[PDB]
Amino acid sequence: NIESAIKRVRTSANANAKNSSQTNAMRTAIKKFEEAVAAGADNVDALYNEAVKAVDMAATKGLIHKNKANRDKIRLSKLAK
Amino acid sequence: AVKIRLKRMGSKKSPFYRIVVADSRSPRDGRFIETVGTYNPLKDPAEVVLKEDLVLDWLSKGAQPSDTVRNILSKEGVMKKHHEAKNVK
Amino acid sequence: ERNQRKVYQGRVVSDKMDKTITVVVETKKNHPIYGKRMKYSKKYKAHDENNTAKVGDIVKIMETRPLSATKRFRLLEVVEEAV
RNA sequence: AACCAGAAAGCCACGGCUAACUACGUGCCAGCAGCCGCGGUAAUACGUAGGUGGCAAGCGUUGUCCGGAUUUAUUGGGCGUAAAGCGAGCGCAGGCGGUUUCUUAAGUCUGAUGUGAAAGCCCCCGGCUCAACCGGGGAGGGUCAUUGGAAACUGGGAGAC
RNA sequence: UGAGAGUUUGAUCCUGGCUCAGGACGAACGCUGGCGGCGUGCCUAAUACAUGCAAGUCGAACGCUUCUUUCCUUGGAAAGAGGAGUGGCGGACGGGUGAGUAACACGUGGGUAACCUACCCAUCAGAGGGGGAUAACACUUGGAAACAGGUGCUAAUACCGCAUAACAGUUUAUGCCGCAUGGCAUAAGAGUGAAAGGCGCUUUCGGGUGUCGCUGAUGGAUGGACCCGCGGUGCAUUAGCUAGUUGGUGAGGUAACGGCUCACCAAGGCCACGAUGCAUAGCCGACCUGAGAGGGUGAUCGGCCACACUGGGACUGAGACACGGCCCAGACUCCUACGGGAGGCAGCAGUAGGGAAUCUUCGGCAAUGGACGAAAGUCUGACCGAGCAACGCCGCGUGAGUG
Repeated sequence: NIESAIKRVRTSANANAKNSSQTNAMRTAIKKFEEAVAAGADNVDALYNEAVKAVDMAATKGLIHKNKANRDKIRLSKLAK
Repeated sequence: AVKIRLKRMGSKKSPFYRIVVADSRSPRDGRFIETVGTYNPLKDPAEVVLKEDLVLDWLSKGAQPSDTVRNILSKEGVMKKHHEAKNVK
Repeated sequence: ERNQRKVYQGRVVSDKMDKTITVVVETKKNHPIYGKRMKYSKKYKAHDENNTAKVGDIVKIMETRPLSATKRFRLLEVVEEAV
C-alpha cells in the first residue's frame, strides 16, 4: 500500500502547477511574436528579443533540455529575417 | 557508479572470493565487466593474487573500491602507488 | 575515419518513382542438410539523385542512413551501362 | 578416554528370448502374461512351501524422450512379378551441359587481426581423510567481419573450332 | 568409434510390420526402511487470498514542539532523549512470473559526417547584489469515517526577478579533409545562471583560509536509444495482400533520421526463393541421448525481452509511460449514520481449491552487495544459516579370527 511515497505526490503537484504556468508564459510569448510579424506593424524588435530571452529562461530555469531551444532560435531567426 | 568489489564461489560453509569490477546496478553475482584478481579468506594469512596493472589505469578512469577491497589493496601498496602517481607525479 | 559502409553491387528493376530506383542483389547459398549451390535474390531500394538511372542496368550502392519510409541506400556509380 | 556384538535387510524373478528347479493343492474353473503362449487331475508358465538367481537402503510398477530403426536411407533404401514409371505428346520458367587460348576472381582453398560473456563437457594440478564438491590453469564450438595471397575446377567477359 | 533375438510356413528363402534386451526423469505409486556429506523441491488454476514482515534515510539545509538534567532557585545556558513538518536523495535497483509475442523479440557480425546520460574522476571559469511568500504553529468552519477549507504570524541549500558570464548554438570568410547531405581548425556579426551555502579553524581591527556542497562549458568512464546482412516452425485441403500504403515537395514535431503527423502532387509497393492468413511457442549459455550426422527438451544457475486484477492515460524525475506511485472505465471483496469511501501475495512463509504430486506463518545482519548520512548508525524475507522430504548423487555400517 501507500507507505511514505505520499511525500512525492505533493512535490509533483506543485511542479505541475509552476511548470504549466511557465511554459504557458513561453507559449504566449512566441504566439505574440508570430501575430506581430504576420501583420508586420511597428515595434518588431522588442518582442523578438523578449521571445529569445524567454526561450533562454525556459531552458535554464525549468527545462526543455537544450536542443529544442537551439532549434527554436534557428527557426525564429529565420522567421525574423 | 563503476566500482570494484567482491564475488564469491564457495560451496556451503567455505567461501572463496574473486575481485571483479561491476556496475553498481547489477546483482551480487550478476554480470560485470572483467575479473581482476581473487581473494582467499580461509587459510590465514590471507592469500591474494592480483593482476595489479589494469587496476592503476582502471582507477585513473575513476572507480570507487569497497572497504574490504580497500584493506586488501592497502596490503599491496596499490593506493600507495595510486596517489604516488596522481598527486605526486 | 574508421570504416566505410558495406557497398553492394547489383542491377535495376524499376525506376518509375522520382529520385528512387529498385535494386536487386543476388548470390549463392549452400543448403543446410544437402549441399548444392542454390541461388536467391533480395530487392533493395536506393535513392537516385536526378532520375538518370536506367531500366535494367548494372549499378552499385552504399548504405546511407534511414532516409525515407523503408529505403536506405544511395547511388554511387553506374558500373556498366546496358542498351 | 571408558561400556556394548550388541539396536541395525528388504525387493523382484526361476518355460524360451535371459541367470536360476523341485514337492503339494487347483483342474481350460480359478488365474497368469513384454512377445511367444500356459492351467480338461502330473502345470519347472496357477496358489503355497523349500531352494536358487539378480541387486541392495533400496527394489519394483506406471508415464515420457533418444538408441536398437538403413523404419525417410546426404553419409545410409528403392520401383519386371511384393507398396511403388503418370496413357502419351508439345513447350514457359528452372536444373544439368561439347573442345581450346586469353582475362576476371563470385564460388573453392589458404595466412594474419578482432570476436565465440561467466558457469557447464574435456585435459593437467591443488584442497575437504577419498569420493560427490570446490578452486586455479588450457582447448573447443561461425555457413562470423576486415585485410593479404593461390588460379586446376565451376561461374563471368573477350575470341577460336 | 558402430554386438542382435522372437514372431507369417508341413518345412525353406526373401520383402515386410510388431514386441525385447540400453540410458535418462523438477517424476509419482506399491513394498521395505540406519547414518553422514553435497545438491533439488506448484510443471496442474497468469485461480481467490485472512494474518505477520518485504524501503526508507539525513538535526553538519530549515525552523517548531515535548520530556530529563547541576545551569541566578520566579528565570536561566548547555547537554541528552522523543514527536510532527518544509528540503535533498533513493523508491526505474535488488527480488517474482513466462500470460502475450512468428518480430530487429532473440543470437551473431556490423553502423551513428541521424544520438542522449543523475551518481563517479580530469580541466577551465564563476560563486555580485535584491524581493515576496508559505507548511508547521495558533484560532475556527463542514464532515460516521476518508479528510477537506478559512483567518493571522514565521524559515531556509524552498521560490522569483536585476546584473555578469560564449567556453554553447548560428552565419560569414580562410585553410585542411571526407562514406552526396558534409566534418575539423581559426577571426569576426546576436541572447542565457549561482547555495550570495554549511561544518570548523591560525585568525589583533581585519577576513585571508581548509573541507563538504552550488553554477556554466569540455573530456574519460558506465548505462540507454535507433538502423542493417545473416539464422532458428507446421499448414497450399490457407494465393493474392495493401490507400498513409509507395515516392516526391513543404511545414510541424522528436534528444535523435524518418509518412512519425499534417497539406499538396504522382499512383506506386510486396508476392511461387511462399506474400497474406490460420495454429503453437518467450529467445539463448546449456541439458538428455548417439559412433556420428542428428533427434528431443528450455526446471535449476548466467544474459536478454515482456507482464504486474483487466483495459486506457499522462505527471514528477537524468532515468518509467512506473512490481508494494497518481487519474478514469470495468469485474470482484469490505465498511457506512446511505451522503460516500477502502482494496489488489505472478515479494517471504502460510491459507483454500485444482491435482497422481512438491516444504517452516523459523533465527540473524557476523560475512558479501545495496540505500541514506562527514562518521557512529538505520533499513535490507537480497543473503547467511536452521528445520521438513530415501527426490537425486556420493561415502560408510547390519561385527570378525578359529570353527
